[PDB]
Amino acid sequence: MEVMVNVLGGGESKEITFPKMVANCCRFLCYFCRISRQNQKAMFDHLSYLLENSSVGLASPAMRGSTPLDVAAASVMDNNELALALREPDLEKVVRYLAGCGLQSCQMLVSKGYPDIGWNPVEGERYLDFLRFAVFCNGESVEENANVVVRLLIRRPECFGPALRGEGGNGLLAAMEEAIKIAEDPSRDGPSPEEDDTIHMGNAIMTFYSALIDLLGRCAPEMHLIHAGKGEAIRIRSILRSLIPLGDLVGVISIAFQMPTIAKDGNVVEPDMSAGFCPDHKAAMVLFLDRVYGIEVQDFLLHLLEVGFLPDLRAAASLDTAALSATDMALALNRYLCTAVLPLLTRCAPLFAGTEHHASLIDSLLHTVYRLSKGCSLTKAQRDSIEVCLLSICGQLRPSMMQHLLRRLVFDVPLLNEHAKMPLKLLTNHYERCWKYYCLPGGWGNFGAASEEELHLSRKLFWGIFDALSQKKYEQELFKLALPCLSAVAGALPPDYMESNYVSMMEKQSSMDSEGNF
Amino acid sequence: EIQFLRTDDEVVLQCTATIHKEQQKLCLAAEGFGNRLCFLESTSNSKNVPPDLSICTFVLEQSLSVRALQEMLANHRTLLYGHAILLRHSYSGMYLCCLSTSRSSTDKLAFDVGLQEDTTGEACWWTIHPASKQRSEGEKVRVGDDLILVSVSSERYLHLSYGNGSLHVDAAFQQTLWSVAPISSGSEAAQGYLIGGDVLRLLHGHMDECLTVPSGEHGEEQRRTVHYEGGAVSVHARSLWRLETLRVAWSGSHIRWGQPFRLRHVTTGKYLSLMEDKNLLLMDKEKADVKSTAFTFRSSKEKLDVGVRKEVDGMGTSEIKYGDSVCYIQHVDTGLWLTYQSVDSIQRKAIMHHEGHMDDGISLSRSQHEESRTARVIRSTVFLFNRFIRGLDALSKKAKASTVDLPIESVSLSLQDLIGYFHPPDEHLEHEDKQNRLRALKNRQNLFQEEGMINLVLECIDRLHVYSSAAHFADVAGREAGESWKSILNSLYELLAALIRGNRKNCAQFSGSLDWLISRLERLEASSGILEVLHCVL
Amino acid sequence: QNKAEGLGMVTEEGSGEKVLQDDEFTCDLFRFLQLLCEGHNSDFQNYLRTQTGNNTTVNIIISTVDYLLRVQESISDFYWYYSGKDVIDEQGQRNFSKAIQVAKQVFNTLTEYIQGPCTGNQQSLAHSRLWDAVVGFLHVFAHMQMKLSQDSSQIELLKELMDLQKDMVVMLLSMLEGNVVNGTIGKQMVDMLVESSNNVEMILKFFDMFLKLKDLTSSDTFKEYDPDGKGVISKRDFHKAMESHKHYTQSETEFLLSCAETDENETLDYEEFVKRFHEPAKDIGFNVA
Repeated sequence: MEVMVNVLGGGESKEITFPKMVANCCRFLCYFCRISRQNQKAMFDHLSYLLENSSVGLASPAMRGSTPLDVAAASVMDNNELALALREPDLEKVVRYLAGCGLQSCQMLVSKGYPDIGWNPVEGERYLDFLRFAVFCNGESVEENANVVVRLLIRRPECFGPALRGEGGNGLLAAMEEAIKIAEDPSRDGPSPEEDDTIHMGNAIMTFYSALIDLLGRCAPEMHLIHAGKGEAIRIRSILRSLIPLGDLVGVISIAFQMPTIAKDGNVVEPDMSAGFCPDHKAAMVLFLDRVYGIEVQDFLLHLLEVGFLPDLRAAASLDTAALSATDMALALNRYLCTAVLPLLTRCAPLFAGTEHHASLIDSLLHTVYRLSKGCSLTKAQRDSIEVCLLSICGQLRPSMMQHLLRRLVFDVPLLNEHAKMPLKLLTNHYERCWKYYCLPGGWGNFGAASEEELHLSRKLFWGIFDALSQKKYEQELFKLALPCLSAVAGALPPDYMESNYVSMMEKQSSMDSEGNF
Repeated sequence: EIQFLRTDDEVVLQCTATIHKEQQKLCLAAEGFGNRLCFLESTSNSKNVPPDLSICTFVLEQSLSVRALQEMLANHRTLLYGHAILLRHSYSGMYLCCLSTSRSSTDKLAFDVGLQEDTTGEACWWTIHPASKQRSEGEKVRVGDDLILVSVSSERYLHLSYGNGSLHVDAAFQQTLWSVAPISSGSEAAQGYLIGGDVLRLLHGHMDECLTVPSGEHGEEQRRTVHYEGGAVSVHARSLWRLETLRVAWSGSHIRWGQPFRLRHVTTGKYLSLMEDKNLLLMDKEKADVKSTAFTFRSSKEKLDVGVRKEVDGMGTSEIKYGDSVCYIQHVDTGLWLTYQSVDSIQRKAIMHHEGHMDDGISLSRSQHEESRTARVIRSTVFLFNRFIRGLDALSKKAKASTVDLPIESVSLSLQDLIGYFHPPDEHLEHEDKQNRLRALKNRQNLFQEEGMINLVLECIDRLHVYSSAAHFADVAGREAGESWKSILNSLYELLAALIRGNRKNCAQFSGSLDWLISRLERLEASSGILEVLHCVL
Repeated sequence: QNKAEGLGMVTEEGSGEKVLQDDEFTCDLFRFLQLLCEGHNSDFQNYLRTQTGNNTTVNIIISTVDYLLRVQESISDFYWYYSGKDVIDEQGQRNFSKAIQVAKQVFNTLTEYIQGPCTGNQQSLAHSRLWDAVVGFLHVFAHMQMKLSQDSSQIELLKELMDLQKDMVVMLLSMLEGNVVNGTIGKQMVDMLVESSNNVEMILKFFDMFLKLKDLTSSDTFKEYDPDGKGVISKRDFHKAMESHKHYTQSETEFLLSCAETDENETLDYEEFVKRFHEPAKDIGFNVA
């Protein structure tokens, strides 16, 4: 710390002399904090100094994670005692720095030749990250810090950026559209006299707005406090609702990415992730939506699913080819989906009851989720998220719609590969829940009865599983897990079943086609 | 010595605006019936245009700590910085609050500020904070001290919008500094003595006739003359005048002999003035200058004028007393005395004379708050319904719809407010309170009929029936007018039924117009209302 | 800090140095200034208020009452936080004790400032903001005397606060020292009293409600209820005596019953009761009178 103090004090006005050693010391302090929790408190004891020396190298890229602001963030990171002991003036200094960045242009970038705007996205994003780490800790939101931060943010409206500042701002959606337009525009994106040399203004703007939205969503009060009816929490949540309209969030979610493509030679042409709309931008939007506005309306849920959620999932499904799977676009999409969308759809499981009038939409969701499950780059935790989300949705899903999923499953589940395990669970739980629908001719009055096409498909599923399990090599866990499914199918099928000798011929030739079923 | 604001004290909130490089002094104003949204009334040029402080005055009911506010929400003391105070609008009786709805004047964060009927909730409450470093939390709030108000519910400061062409008051995160003026304090005000802002009747020395304008049957600018009538007019709304002092601060103080004041006619909204031809004439607020509209009360006809006296900050000494003190009205600049001309339905002309007669003594009688509020409501309804009728006339004359202004929302809101005003008492109420409500409703109906509110409603009904259908009215006027055509037409008939119900005199004067009403009974859009009105009259 | 211990995580400081950062420092700072003026040192008493020789003068007397106002506000806010909750926790008791000790030291310093009929200091504190601090402490005393007396686990907090009240009344008496007929100090003090009418009324009712306890105990009706030397009287006997005495109303009866701690034996010692309540009541009531 004393070495860093000496160097930062020496020639502070003329940027930072010897920036490499300053970055090394900041990295060492961050790692020292990460080593043990007591060291984190020991570094926290001097958090005040790092605040007045936060503006060291925030503008310059490739120094991220190696600035005094990063050291303060690491000292206040994931420690509840430290987050609670964090004082109000310490947050006020950072809020003032964010206000200064929102009011004033970036002198260093405009000197290097970047186009002049009235605010500082690159510094504002870092200052918003520090506030995120200050207010949000260990899944929960520290209410004491969140209320102070949101109050300071609303007392200084200039911290919200020009779009949400309120002097005729174009809005969050318009700001996002303009930022992407800048991103494709070469002149406005670059200084125009690898990445640290050319800071992309569009990406800076989008990351700033996504960080502000993320911070406010994390500052949103917990749902248990809302249920308790605490007036201060209600007030803060309503203030956040007023600050950010729901329609802007919906529009930003509706905005689509740019998919990678191969060229005439066939080589993969992949647009750089440092330039373009990132999935983390939508991840912040989803977090703000679920924590601030709340998702409790069925038609709203389906409308959002159609406008913004489903197109992205279908794009991820279309970019599941092996060559294009290795692209960092595909990895970012899978990360965003499995971190935000699928957990949100799992939390929205009860609302999926009344989906008869959007049968096509729910079938499309099921097909896209299944195709993403049938993937290679999908990690283990991502597979777990897919499994939980799909098993939850198909649970409250009415048996009438899922016969498309059943008819596509009966052809590829007999393979009994490792990818067939979650179809096995899905079929097990579905047949256990809809036992009386199939066996009893009457069934549930609201649900109705089998169309006998579902019955024939269940017959085919039963026979295929029965034969493939006999031809299948011994794996005792596989015979554990396939037992309840086979038993449920057998029980659901009525013993007096009529297999139609006149079956339907000339079936879907795409279904038998194993090359993606398309 | 410095005074401190206390509870139940009446105050006016002022804001300073330097529009077009010239400083203006504005006040927070609100109108009970009609537009609930607060607007700002200028008080800088009081010389050429009088200020309407009656709808600018607020009273401070309760000052409580924030935690006490939390506790009372869950289930005389001087104002101290940091408390949460409750403001009641003096005229309407409603409470200042954040309406949680915004005009969206490119200030989506801001919330509009209006009035609320119920004090329940944290929207009505506001917190006072020190304006500068000299002030501090917890200390007494001095009088004549600049203050900043913070909304409890929305955490948005009272803000004056400069960018927009028309200045608006709203709840925004930016701060606008509000000064507080002690308009009046009724705690130490002696009863029976005239104070500024009262509504009074000028009774001539024969204690039988009032200073009144021509009745409502005569059209506008035939009501501008000033004369004397006696008899039934003494209990009417055309004999009511408001004494407005030329000072903004401490304008509710006791009126002293020689204090300059303006006499405003409540039902017409005009100001008493002296024309160059020495003839009394009502004249408009816009041209109501101090020179023309200044009058003083003199104990005796003796010519030794008081001259100039220093003004006192506070109620002062009560000099003029109701019903016993004999007052002689004289114009300030001209120096003439008010007197009866004695021209040869008494119609004793009131004329302005150098010497006049000996029996020029004028007695003063205080008017009830219910009657004053009814008269102000009558004036506002007259203005709004004349705007409505003029808009309908322009639409009939085929003027372009965009040019013509049609107060669709305001007329409907005022109609519901009038329905609430003339709502009959409920049956479960206690007998004495019920009788009091019946007396008040009868008085309100009598005042409305004497001001002729029936004919205005009849004209509105006719000019809405000139359009056969809602689709036809949506073709002529705007689509929103098309949807509101049914609601406004039904509300007008309900208002007529409420005005005529239980009033034998009103139903008797409605006998001539009955035949007009029955001629449209076949029309389906108003059959129920027409039949209800007919049943009440019968 | 309370949420920090509630969530279960280890805390370096149990009592907590965060609240009332330095309690010994403030006490030493005001005891230094009290010792500087002890013995009715009029020269230094006046020199603290006005430094004649110095180019610029700092009013230590006014600064002391400013700090007294700030600590009064802190104590009142802490009371208001603890008003709804039935029982005061250990941390709350420690914070109340430390704040009351600090306030007691400040009142002692002010009393030494104003004693030795120092007219200059008396007139300065008359126009200072002492009255608001006094009216805050009066409300605090009026409500703690009701709350703490009902409970039995905060008797130490009750006696510390009762001592604070006695010191405040001694300070007021030292203000009134050397008074004149129709004095401005007296006028301001009566304005303070009429401002705090309800609080002082409650305090006086609480005082004369326990000042009759000696007569109640010494009454022959109580003697025949308790002829034993050990004196541990039954709760029912004490309750019925409290209306047989005919000088205690039903409200006072139920309040004393609530303020009466009883063991598993369902009995009480009037001796410990009276020594616990009457003595502070007499001690402060004499000063109020």
